[PDB]
Amino acid sequence: GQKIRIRLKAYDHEAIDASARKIVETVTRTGASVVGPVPLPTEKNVYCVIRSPHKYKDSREHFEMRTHKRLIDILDPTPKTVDALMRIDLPASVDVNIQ
Amino acid sequence: PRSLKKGPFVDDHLLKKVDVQNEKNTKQVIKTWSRRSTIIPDFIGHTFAVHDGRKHVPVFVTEAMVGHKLGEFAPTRTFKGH
Amino acid sequence: PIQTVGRRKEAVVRVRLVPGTGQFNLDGRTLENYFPNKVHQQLIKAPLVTVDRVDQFDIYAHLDGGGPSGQAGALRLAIARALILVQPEDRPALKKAGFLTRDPRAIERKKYGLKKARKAPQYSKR
Amino acid sequence: PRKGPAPKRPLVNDPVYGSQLVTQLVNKVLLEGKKSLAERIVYGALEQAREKTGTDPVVTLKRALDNVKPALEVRSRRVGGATYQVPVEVRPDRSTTLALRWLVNFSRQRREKTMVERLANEILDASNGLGASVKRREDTHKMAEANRAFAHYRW
Amino acid sequence: ARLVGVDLPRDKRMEIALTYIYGIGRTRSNEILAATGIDKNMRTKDLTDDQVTVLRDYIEGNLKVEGDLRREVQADIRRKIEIGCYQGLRHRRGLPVRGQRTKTNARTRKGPKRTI
Amino acid sequence: AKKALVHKANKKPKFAVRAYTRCNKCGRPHSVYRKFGLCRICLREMAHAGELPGVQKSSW
RNA sequence: CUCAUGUUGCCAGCACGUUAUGGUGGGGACUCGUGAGAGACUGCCGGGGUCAACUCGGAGGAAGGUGGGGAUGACGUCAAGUCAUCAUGCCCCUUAUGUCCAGGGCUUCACACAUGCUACAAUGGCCGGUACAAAGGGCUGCGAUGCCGUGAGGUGGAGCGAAUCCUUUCAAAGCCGGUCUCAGUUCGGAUCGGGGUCUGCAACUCGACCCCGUGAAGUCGGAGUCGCUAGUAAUCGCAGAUCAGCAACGCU
Ligand SMILES: [Mg+2]
Ligand SMILES: [Mg+2]
Ligand SMILES: [Mg+2]
Ligand SMILES: [Mg+2]
Ligand SMILES: [Mg+2]
Ligand SMILES: [Mg+2]
Ligand SMILES: [Mg+2]
Ligand SMILES: [Mg+2]
Ligand SMILES: [Mg+2]
Ligand SMILES: [Mg+2]
Ligand SMILES: [Mg+2]
Ligand SMILES: [Mg+2]
Ligand SMILES: [Mg+2]
Ligand SMILES: [Mg+2]
Ligand SMILES: [Mg+2]
Ligand SMILES: [Mg+2]
Ligand SMILES: [Mg+2]
Ligand SMILES: [Mg+2]
Ligand SMILES: [Mg+2]
Ligand SMILES: [Mg+2]
Ligand SMILES: [Mg+2]
Ligand SMILES: [Mg+2]
Ligand SMILES: [Mg+2]
Ligand SMILES: [Zn+2]
Repeated sequence: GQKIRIRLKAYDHEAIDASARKIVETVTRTGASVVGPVPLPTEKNVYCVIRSPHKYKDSREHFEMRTHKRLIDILDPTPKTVDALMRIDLPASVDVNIQ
Repeated sequence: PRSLKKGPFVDDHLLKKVDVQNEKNTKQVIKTWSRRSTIIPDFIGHTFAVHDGRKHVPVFVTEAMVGHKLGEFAPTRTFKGH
Repeated sequence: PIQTVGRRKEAVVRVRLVPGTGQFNLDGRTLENYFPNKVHQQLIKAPLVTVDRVDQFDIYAHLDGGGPSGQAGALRLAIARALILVQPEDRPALKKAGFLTRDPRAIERKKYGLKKARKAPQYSKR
Repeated sequence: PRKGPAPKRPLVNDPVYGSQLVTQLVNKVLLEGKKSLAERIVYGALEQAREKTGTDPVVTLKRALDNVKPALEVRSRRVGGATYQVPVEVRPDRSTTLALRWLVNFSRQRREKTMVERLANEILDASNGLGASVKRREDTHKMAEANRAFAHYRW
Repeated sequence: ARLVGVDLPRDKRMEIALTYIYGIGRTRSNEILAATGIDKNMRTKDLTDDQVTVLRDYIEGNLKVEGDLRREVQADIRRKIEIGCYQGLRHRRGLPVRGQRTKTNARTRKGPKRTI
Repeated sequence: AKKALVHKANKKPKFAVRAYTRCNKCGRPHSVYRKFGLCRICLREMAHAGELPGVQKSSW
């Protein structure tokens, strides 16, 4: 029994959902068992900046850095499935780490 | 206070100058541009001219002030009162 | 199997009802041992006191998150809801008493530039 | 308060005895928001008063509040460049609340070296009529009946 | 009681009676009482002469107190004021030596307030 | 920021202790966040222009 | 609230642990985390209303009359702040007011003002036992167990680009037991001396932390003046931004 942790980690909800959908379709066509895009807590990075230089600091605002990560545990890593995952071309908005 | 493991810190150029002075036995006033140099027993009878930013002020060192930095005895600010 | 969940100010609780005796099982210890507060015991027993079916249900509780009062209130709501589930005939008296209405208040967002919650920094005209 | 009378909270009753006056007392004496500390101190002082007096704590508290609750007060008013005081009747609810306030105020500022016993002793003194609270009530009534003359303003 | 010319309190715990000695403080008193094995809650009425004598011997053997400490502090003061050190100048001017905010703080050292 | 000072900072210092950020373009040595490599106003302007893929206003 | 959903997350119902806890085989029956939809629209009834807006009360409901808090600054005023962010017109230096480095400074004080913590003691100081949360940071960084230090920390280094390994089982207040009987106090801790650890080539002006001695002012405060109308006011904690070392009681 071997499992491959396909890590999906992107910024945009639309982008991550689309990449996950493409992965599910590819796996289903190739004939391998995948649990699916198991939701994971989204890391939150908040940064505070002042309005303008030279004082006027009482009023502030925050910027977040959205990071959505999904878990894809694929069972039965078929050679054809791994090759297809290598050859799949994904948008720059999604980076896949295989471990 | 400086840690004992690291030990006292002495600038190499001033160490060379004082070594030459004490080896030749000549005692003169040496222009000192270092404020971070600690005192060593070898400075017992050496005169150093420390720079306060305005003019090199000579200072005479004796055994009494062992364990203290050179800049401690050279005032940097003038305060005449009010 | 009867199941229920109660939440209040981030106090999620679990309760499982059993027509056996009136035993209180809070994470393996009795109610008196867990959170020994008279106000707590009173509010936890308020629903069964209102329904007048004391010493007839056994409850096992699993608690995660929240504070003492939050967990106690969530457990009260959970047992009330489980009682309604097993017997909805007490609906009109229990809703009039207010046991089946959840408490929709929790920690609220607090402003940038304010100390916390609703706090305000010292505001002097000098 | 410009729009109108605001709603009043539904204050809870004390389950230990059965009188909301205990809840009011603990809330008034709340210092730095330590509810358990305040209630335990209040209960201890109540038991101390009970064992000191040999009577019912609820009955003696009722006697004290009845004795100390005023019925007339004084309000400040300035008209025509001169300051004056007018007496105005007070609702019994506010009278009881202010009586509790004075009870706390005079349970704060005496030198018995231990406030847990001292609050009980102050309660006994107020019940007996030798208390600083009853002295303050005497003074307030004296002021009101002295300023009775300016009652024509009616505000 | 009395010890090294110091009149101990009429009624007070030994951990503070020894503290009142110039050369001994709170944690030092705790340490000496722990070493001697004497409990720290007893009052000043329960002491015994032999314990006082042995304590005096121990403290004089392993520490210097009162006059010796004062005179050696003053010796440090005069040597630092004579060597022309920054601490000596600060002592001359009557100010803390660490270089705190003398603009507003150091009121304790400069003493009362005088209005110009 | 003076160009000579910027160039000197970019040069390799003789001691490792002499390393500091000096926000890239505007050369502001203060109010700079390490990961971004840009100062407060630089971050404000670039984020408002939307030039960085992922920063956005805050409302939660 | 309904549907989809089971790992590094939880356990309804079954088996293995036998002191270490779902730890392990198993399982969506609920939270758990992230996708879709419904739900507040005066929805309905009675009275006032010009039969209209609008208003009071009542039933259902989680919410009743913009549920709560947010993102969200119409034309303009204050020649308001910012050539020390950046760019920009004009004058000025060019052999200097440019440029590299050694030491010093921005931390100086006979005083004043503004913002914060410590208090001014028993609702308490101190000692022993003892249960309850959130979220985020971690690559030239967090740092396990073990060993030596009172403690700063010293050796070592499992687990980690991270629901997994560390930030202690995230605690403080809270509850029980003991001393203090009101003292310039066992409250309170600044100032001044004697010993060490840590980062840095470089701790005297000029950092921070640990141990000791030192024991000052201060007993609720003057006219005046400030914030606060529900999870509100008060009180007690945790993490992060800048950062090798910190001025961290400030800010988020
Ligand atoms: Mg201001
Ligand atoms: Mg630097
Ligand atoms: Mg900068
Ligand atoms: Mg399970
Ligand atoms: Mg306008
Ligand atoms: Mg202008
Ligand atoms: Mg102008
Ligand atoms: Mg120009
Ligand atoms: Mg220009
Ligand atoms: Mg020019
Ligand atoms: Mg020039
Ligand atoms: Mg230079
Ligand atoms: Mg400065
Ligand atoms: Mg504080
Ligand atoms: Mg050790
Ligand atoms: Mg703990
Ligand atoms: Mg102290
Ligand atoms: Mg002290
Ligand atoms: Mg302290
Ligand atoms: Mg005082
Ligand atoms: Mg006092
Ligand atoms: Mg006043
Ligand atoms: Mg730093
Ligand atoms: Zn910049």
